[PDB]
Amino acid sequence: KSNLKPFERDISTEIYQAGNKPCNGVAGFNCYFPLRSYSFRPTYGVGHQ
Amino acid sequence: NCVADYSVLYNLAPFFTFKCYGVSPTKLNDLCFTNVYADSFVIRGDEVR
Repeated sequence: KSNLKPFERDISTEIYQAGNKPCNGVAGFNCYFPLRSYSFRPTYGVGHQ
Repeated sequence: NCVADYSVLYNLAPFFTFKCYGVSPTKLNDLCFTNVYADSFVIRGDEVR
């Protein structure tokens, strides 16, 4: 939602709403899942290791 | 030499596949970047990924 204070920990995975119309768990239009990830295959450069 | 107000450009899309990299999808209005290019075509459904 916004910026967090120094030395803080947050674990909330609630759906994030930007363009109104909350999805309420649908994770579809006008809503994005807060949590993301990426692969860790060894064939990556120094910019992704 | 104009403003691209994407607030209506993403529109009432039934499904907008706005998988974007290098910037958060909402923080482009405040950006004042350089020229943009437009081009489009049509692809069979399966291999959109």
